[PDB]
Amino acid sequence: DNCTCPTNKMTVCSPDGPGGRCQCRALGSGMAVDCSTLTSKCLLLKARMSAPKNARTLVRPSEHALVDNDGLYDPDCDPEGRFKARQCQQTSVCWCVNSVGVRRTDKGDLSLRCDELVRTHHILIDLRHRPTAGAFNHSDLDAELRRLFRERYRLHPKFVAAVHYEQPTIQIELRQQTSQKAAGDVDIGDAAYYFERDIKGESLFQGRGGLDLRVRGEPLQVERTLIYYLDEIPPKF
Amino acid sequence: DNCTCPTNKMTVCSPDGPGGRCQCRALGSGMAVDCSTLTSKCLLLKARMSAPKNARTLVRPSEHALVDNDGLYDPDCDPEGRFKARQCQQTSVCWCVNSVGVRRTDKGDLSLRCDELVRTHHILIDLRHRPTAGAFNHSDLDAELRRLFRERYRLHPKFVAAVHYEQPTIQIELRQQTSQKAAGDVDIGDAAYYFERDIKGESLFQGRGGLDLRVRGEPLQVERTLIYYLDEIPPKF
Ligand SMILES: *[C@@H]1O[C@H](CO[C@@H]2O[C@@H](C)[C@@H](O)[C@@H](O)[C@@H]2O)[C@@H](O[C@@H]2O[C@H](CO)[C@@H](O)[C@H](O)[C@H]2NC(C)=O)[C@H](O)[C@H]1NC(C)=O
Ligand SMILES: *[C@@H]1O[C@H](CO)[C@@H](O)[C@H](O)[C@H]1NC(C)=O
Repeated sequence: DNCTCPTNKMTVCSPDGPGGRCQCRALGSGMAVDCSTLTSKCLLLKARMSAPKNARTLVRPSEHALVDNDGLYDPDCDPEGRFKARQCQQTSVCWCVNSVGVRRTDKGDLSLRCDELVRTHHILIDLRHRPTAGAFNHSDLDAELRRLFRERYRLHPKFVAAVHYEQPTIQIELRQQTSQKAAGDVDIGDAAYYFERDIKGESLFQGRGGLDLRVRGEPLQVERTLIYYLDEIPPKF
Repeated sequence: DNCTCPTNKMTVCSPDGPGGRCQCRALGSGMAVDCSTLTSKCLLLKARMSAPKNARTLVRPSEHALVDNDGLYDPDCDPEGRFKARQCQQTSVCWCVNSVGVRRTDKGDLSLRCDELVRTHHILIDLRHRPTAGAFNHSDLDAELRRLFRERYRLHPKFVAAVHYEQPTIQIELRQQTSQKAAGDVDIGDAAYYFERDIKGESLFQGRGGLDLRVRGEPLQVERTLIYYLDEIPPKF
């Protein structure tokens, strides 16, 4: 039936529409999905944290259990798929987040109010690949990288601000102001999240398990990944 | 090379000992390694987060920037390769960690004291596999996961507490309290770390290739992984 969501396999899809139309929904949220573009980072985080409703013979994580990524959580998303500017956990604990969903203010109680969703317009991606004889020249790197950020992540070439290379560290700087973003353009935060997941081996694409990055045909593997976010307003700590 | 470190490729090994003995050392720490058994998660983190700190062609994050670290950092390890109970970053931020290195207290200053290394005695590995037409035989899947932990990660069978399956979710439940671990046992936290690295396409082995999971010969592809750690003393947030 080929009923699939190529740009998001973290979904459920079934040919049960009128005429058998393939209908799909975001796992963990029941939100709608565009199977021909990037799904917003907030819905993807909800999908990753989704619990089955009936555990059956599965067990559930203890309330006191912890996870490696201490910034990882199940988020609340608005109808357009953006993070709600105020996020909460443990019933009362509450804080504000930016457009990428990173805590930006001191934590408080339910009385906290976040004026707006501060937009992250600048993203630094620092990759440390394992040493290899292929010191692919910067030119060939920018070429496949911008190609990927345009043809895989569907981000527009101006929003790729710059790429750097000093072995064994590759660096991609992304810039997208609200003034430069036409509606229906892919946001840099979503393409950056798809990139982070492709690097770390949990690709969100259909049939792809990770980033099969090949410059001039030689595979390149990344050891360490560090991503920094710069938004319109400085964090208020 | 005859001189390799099969259980840990995050090493440099040279045939420069007496007579040509393969002498190996861990990247990022200089520590000795046992290439017949799994290396400590603390030392492997030191190998993964070693920082060149070069800025000739590279740019540094803005002072106001926030970071998605995945909770990763370069940690302090004791002579036995265990995490030191106390961990610091940015020189002044400091906290306690458990035996798997996860933060189990609120961040403090350089005055913070951690009494002991709290044992992580329970681990839950929740995999979500890429859907297939039919479910795997629960007995065959259970047997393959058990021999995987017995042979590849060299974990004793008694430390695998349970294996759950409810398509498409697989769950592996490891248990190893302080009283149940004799010296020379592989630790469940290390077996879990090697498993997670294998699944994400970053196998730690030097000559076993990679993880190609096969139940009854059918490929098993993990789309999502999540790991939960439970300590013998509840976290003090
Ligand atoms: C999963 O497989 C096991 C292993 O049996 C194999 O697969 C069977 C389909 C068949 O081809 C056997 O010859 C293979 O050895 C299944 O265990 C068997 O169960 C059958 C049916 O009840 C029983 O007659 C046999 O004694 C078992 N086979 C042996 C030799 O262990 C199991 O039932 C399969 N589960 C599912 C979900 O189908
Ligand atoms: C980079 O190196 C490759 C090696 O195959 C070569 O083909 C290419 O022309 C080089 N380009 C530059 C700009 O150095």
